[PDB]
Parts: sequence; C-alpha cells; structure tokens
Amino acid sequence: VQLQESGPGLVKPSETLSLTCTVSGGSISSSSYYWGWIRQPPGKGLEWIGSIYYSGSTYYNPSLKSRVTISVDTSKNQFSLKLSSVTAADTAVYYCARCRPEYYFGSGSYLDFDYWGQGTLVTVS
Amino acid sequence: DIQMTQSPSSVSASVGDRVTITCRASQGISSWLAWYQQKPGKAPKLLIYAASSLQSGVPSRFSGSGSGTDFTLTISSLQPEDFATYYCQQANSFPLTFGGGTKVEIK
Amino acid sequence: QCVNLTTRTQLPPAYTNSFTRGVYYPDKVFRSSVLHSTQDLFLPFFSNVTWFHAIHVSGTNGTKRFDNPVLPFNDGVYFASTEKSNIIRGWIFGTTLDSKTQSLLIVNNATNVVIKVCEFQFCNDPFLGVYYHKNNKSWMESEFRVYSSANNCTFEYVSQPFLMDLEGKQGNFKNLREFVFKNIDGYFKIYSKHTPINLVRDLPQGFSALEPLVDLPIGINITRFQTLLALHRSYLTPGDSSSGWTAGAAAYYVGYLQPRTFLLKYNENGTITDAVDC
Ligand SMILES: *[C@@H]1O[C@H](CO)[C@@H](O[C@@H]2O[C@H](CO)[C@@H](O)[C@H](O)[C@H]2NC(C)=O)[C@H](O)[C@H]1NC(C)=O
Ligand SMILES: *[C@@H]1O[C@H](CO)[C@@H](O[C@@H]2O[C@H](CO)[C@@H](O)[C@H](O)[C@H]2NC(C)=O)[C@H](O)[C@H]1NC(C)=O
Ligand SMILES: *[C@@H]1O[C@H](CO)[C@@H](O)[C@H](O)[C@H]1NC(C)=O
Ligand SMILES: *[C@@H]1O[C@H](CO)[C@@H](O)[C@H](O)[C@H]1NC(C)=O
Ligand SMILES: *[C@@H]1O[C@H](CO)[C@@H](O)[C@H](O)[C@H]1NC(C)=O
Repeated sequence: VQLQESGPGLVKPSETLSLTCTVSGGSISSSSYYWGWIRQPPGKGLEWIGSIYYSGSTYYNPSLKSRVTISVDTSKNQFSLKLSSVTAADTAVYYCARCRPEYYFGSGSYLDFDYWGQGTLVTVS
Repeated sequence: DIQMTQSPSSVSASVGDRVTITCRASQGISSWLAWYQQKPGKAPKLLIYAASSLQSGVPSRFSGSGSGTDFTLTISSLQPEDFATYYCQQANSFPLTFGGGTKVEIK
Repeated sequence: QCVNLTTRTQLPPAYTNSFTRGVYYPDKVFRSSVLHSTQDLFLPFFSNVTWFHAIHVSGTNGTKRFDNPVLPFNDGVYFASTEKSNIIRGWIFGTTLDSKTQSLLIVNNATNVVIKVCEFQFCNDPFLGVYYHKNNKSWMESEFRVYSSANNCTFEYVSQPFLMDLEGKQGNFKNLREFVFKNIDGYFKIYSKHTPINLVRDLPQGFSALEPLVDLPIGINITRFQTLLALHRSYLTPGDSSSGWTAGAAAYYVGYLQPRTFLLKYNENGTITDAVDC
C-alpha cells in the first residue's frame, strides 16, 4: 500500500550495510505474501538481491550469495537486509518491493513485483 | 541461467507515430513475461503482466503480443508525458533476471 | 493408480445457522444511493447449513475423521471454508463420475492452478499428500491420486507458476474463504470473497458482498460434485500405505439456493451495506 525505506548514508569499506523497510497501510503478519529487495546502480542496470517470507523460508540470489542475509522483525512491520562485506562497486539505489498476489484462491504470490517505494542512496569510501 | 537481450536502443519519434521494442530470451519460457516503465527520478511502475494484459488504469494506448521465444511492445501514439526507459523481465525460474532497457525520446 | 484408506471412526453430521450472509452483485450495472428490489436465486436468511470436519486427535480414545462425501448440486452451491493452513485444494463436478460422460476439474497443486473439462474415471477416494523430512526441516510435496484414465479433452487452462507455504501450524483459525457456484445457460459462473477472522469454532455472524470472478463457456450437465483435500505423512505415522497417515485441521460449510426476492441497499460509492428479505 505504502512504503518508506530508511537507512544510513556514507559507509565504510568491508563493513555491514544497514537498512530498514517500514511497511505502512498493511499488516506484515496478517498476510500470506512475499517481500523483496531490488538494486539499481547509477547508469544502467537492475538486479534482484533477495526475497523473504515472514516466519522463515529465506531465499538468496545465486550471484553474491555469501555475504547477504535478510531478517524480519514481526513485532513491528519492519524487515532489514544485511551485507557483512561491501566493495567499491556495491554503491547503488535500493528499493523495497511487494510480490503480486494470486487471483483464484489466495495464499500465494507470483514471481513479479508491484507496489514499490521510493529509494535511498548508499555511497562507498 | 536465463539471459535476455533488448535489441532497440535510444529510439527517436515524433508526437504521432508508431514505435516498437523487442525483447529476446535464450531459454524456452512459455508466455510469461513482464514490462516496466521508469520515468526519471522515480521508482519503476508496472505496465503489462503475463504475455498480454494490463493492470490498474494505464492508458489503453499500450499493448503487446507474445510468443514462446520472441516478444514485442508497441504504442499507438505519443504524448509529451511519454519519455522514459522500458524494461523486460521473466517470471519463470528462481534466479530472476532483468533486461538492459531501452530509451524512447520525442523529436 | 489409487488406493482406499481405512482407519476412520464414525459419527453423524451436524448443522449450524447461517446469519445474514451470502449476497452477491446480480448484474453489471452501476447504481448509487438507491434501494433496489431484485428477484433471483439467493440463499435464505437464517437457514440451515451443513458442517464438515477434518481433524485428528490421539491420547483419549480414538477420533479420526476425514470427510469428503458425494453431495447433490440442485440449483446452486454456497461454499465456505475455515483453515489455519492450506488444506482444501479443489473440486470435481459431474453427473455420473465415470467413463460414459464428461466432467469438470479444478485443482491446485502448489505450483499451478489447473482447470480442465474432460472425460475421466475418478476412483473412490481422491486425495493429495505431503511429506515432512527430519534431515531437511522442509515440507516437500509428492502425491497425486485423483484419477486413473483421462481422454478426449476439450478445454485446458494452466496458469502462471507461483509459490506457496505448506508448513502447517496449530492454534486458532485465521482465514475465511467463501465461494458461490452457479450453472446457467451454457455458462459456469464462480464468485468469491476472502476475509480474516480469529475464531475457534463455528461460522461468523456479519455481512459481506461477493464479486464476480470467473465465467466459463463449457456446456456440461451437472448434477453432483465432490471435494478434494490434502493429508500429511511423516515419520510419526508408521505402518504401511492405506493405513499410515494423519489429518490436519480444517472445516467447511455447505448450503443451497432458492428463488427469492430481496431489497438491497447501495451506498454512495457502489457497495452493498446491508439487505433485507421477505
Ligand atoms: C476401493 O473400494 C471399492 C469399494 O467397492 C472397491 O470396489 C470398487 O468400487 C468401484 C466403485 O468406485 C468400482 O468401480 C469397482 O469395480 C470396484 N472394484 C471391485 C473389485 O469390486 C475398490 O476395488 C477399492 N479399490 C482398491 C482395492 O484399489
Ligand atoms: C502441478 O500440476 C501441473 C499441471 O500442469 C504440473 O505442470 C506440468 O508438470 C510437468 C511435470 O514435469 C511438466 O512436464 C509440464 O510441462 C507442466 N505443465 C506446464 C503447462 O508447464 C506441475 O508440474 C505440478 N507441480 C507439482 C509440484 O506437482
Ligand atoms: C435445521 O435442521 C434441524 C435438524 O436438522 C431442524 O430441527 C431445524 O428446524 C432446521 N431449521 C429450519 C428448518 O429452519
Ligand atoms: C531434502 O531431502 C532430500 C533427501 O535427503 C535431499 O535430496 C534434498 O537435497 C533435500 N533438500 C531439498 C529438496 O531442498
Ligand atoms: C443430466 O443427466 C441426468 C442423468 O440421469 C439426466 O437425468 C438429466 O436430465 C440431465 N440434465 C439435467 C439438467 O440434469
């Protein structure tokens, strides 16, 4: 329904990258849907980094899979993405996403994205 | 392990014309695809889902056809608000992949 | 190939009152701030509906129930389901459920939703199944025994792949799904709605409006229908096939339709706030 991503600004090389996604207008628990993160570097290009489900069942992108973790804080409507180590080419603009739901039965999300939100910028060095 | 190529790049058009974009796959996906539009300084918004459909209240000047290894998108006419980059994405396997994008500008 | 499973207990069914619920949009026109009288097939207010369980318990005596009987269609069906996880999948419709006449099939199997109209030969106990592995801590699914002979198919529709949970929790129910099935002219019409709840037993009392979902041109003759469920199977249910299995926790309610006249009240956007019968 509505999202507002948040996080820090300038970072340091090979540190942990913090991030937070506060869902507004929707119960993060009273749902059966999926959530995900998406990256866009400056210039040209898009990449999908990870997708999560509440109460476990995490997935990760095959490329750059070693240093990525995703967590959800079910107490509030918040989830976070952690990078243990970063390089000089990891700077981009990051977005939250919601996976479009199923049509006939409910309880299911397709492999496509809708209802995004505004993005923040993370530099390097 | 799905790879895509988007053949047109930086097309120029006038206010009333017809423009077309093709997005080529490498595997044998079966009529599942998605198209995206990105106005500058915003977040992408969805335009067409599945092979050929439309969500929400996007103007009906947007329509594309489909096949098993080729795809296309064409718009009937332009307006001064149609100036952006368009993207194609697959909806088949776990490693989601995105296209290089194509730019449409008005002359 | 399919088998009969036999470790069931015995008990008679029950009945539960339906409150003011089961109304749907009867046409395509748009109105606002009006009181409109309509004649159509509806479900009467305060009417008997029938209750069906799927629950297994141990420790105290023996109580295992797994009910999916063959039921008549008459003029139409109102279907409601309450579940903590995904335990109902779909339906088979037909008139003789044998190889001499056509049938209709709607099924979900955790990757795709399949709609078929075809000649089949269903066997006595159709069911789907899952498995719980200890080494994986994963709920992987492999079972499909619903028919043994399909031929001469006319319509076929297979949908876009998706993901879904199969975990299976314990506690209070937290979903409610309602469907309405009607067969008129040469057309099959399906309406649906979903809502969240936090009950422990029985059907909620309130009001909701149903919206059109699917219209299919098929042209079959329908007189009876049956339900399909899913059952678990793990290391804690020993024995052998047809005698080793456990049930989950789910329930559903069924009711029929009759020709009535109603006085619906539209809102200032086009939503049916309430209704009255006579
Ligand atoms: C399952 O139980 C039925 C109960 O009679 C067994 O009998 C078959 O019932 C079906 C009706 O759905 C008939 O079409 C078959 O001709 C019956 N077979 C026989 C041999 O009488 C059925 O065999 C059982 N299935 C098994 C044991 O696999
Ligand atoms: C769920 O049922 C669908 C029914 O279509 C299955 O889809 C077919 O699966 C076979 C299995 O190898 C494939 O060869 C076909 O190509 C699939 N059909 C289409 C149209 O792609 C699906 O595999 C089933 N899934 C599970 C987990 O049982
Ligand atoms: C519902 O059924 C019960 C028993 O089956 C019956 O006693 C009761 O009168 C019925 N309710 C009606 C007919 O409104
Ligand atoms: C699940 O268990 C099977 C059997 O041991 C194994 O082959 C598989 O790798 C495990 N993980 C899955 C299916 O994700
Ligand atoms: C459907 O088939 C049954 C089979 O006996 C038949 O009696 C009936 O007339 C047919 N048509 C309808 C509308 O039920």
